[PDB]
Amino acid sequence: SFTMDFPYDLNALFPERISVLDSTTVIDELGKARHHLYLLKDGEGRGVIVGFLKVGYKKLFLLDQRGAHLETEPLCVLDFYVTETLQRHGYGSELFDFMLKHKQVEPAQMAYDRPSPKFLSFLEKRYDLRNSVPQVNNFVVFAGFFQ
Ligand SMILES: CC(=O)SCCNC(=O)CCNC(=O)[C@H](O)C(C)(C)COP(=O)(O)OP(=O)(O)OC[C@H]1O[C@@H](n2cnc3c(N)ncnc32)[C@H](O)[C@@H]1OP(=O)(O)O
Repeated sequence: SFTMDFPYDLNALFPERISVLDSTTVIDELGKARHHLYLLKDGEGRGVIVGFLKVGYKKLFLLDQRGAHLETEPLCVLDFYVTETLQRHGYGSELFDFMLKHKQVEPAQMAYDRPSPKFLSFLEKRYDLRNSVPQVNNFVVFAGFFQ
């Protein structure tokens, strides 16, 4: 058994629509705002869930470095969040490094679904992913993806 608290924001942006019922009333609604989801908690001292990371495979139609079309099905980062007040504490790096270690895969080999400015900075500074191959499908892949 274990305890689980969701900050307001992480609770709403949860990448899974979940209704929790009590034998019949509802305890919590998450998500109002081939796959693997990673969650992370901290003793603080009364516990709390601080981040989540969802990755999964997805068939993608991409352009290569010279515009040639091509299909591929890489592991993709689909959702990635750390409750706001606790960003830049290292939690993001924790979740991400675990995922890589166990999925046994490198950042440059992944596609990134609609990364935000914070996530881009995170990828660029922490994993030196800087050179992106332009897409038109809202996924971001870097040069290593094709090498
Ligand atoms: C595919 C999808 O999931 S789309 C992307 C999702 N992004 C969002 O929803 C917005 C923000 N939410 C977040 O949870 C975080 O900002 C994440 C997921 C990007 C990173 O998690 P954090 O725990 O905050 O990152 P962590 O503390 O592990 O590493 C720090 C690095 O992240 C980046 N970072 C985190 N917050 C910021 C910020 N406000 N401005 C700029 N860079 C930031 C920087 O590269 C920073 O490096 P520095 O501290 O050396 O400058």
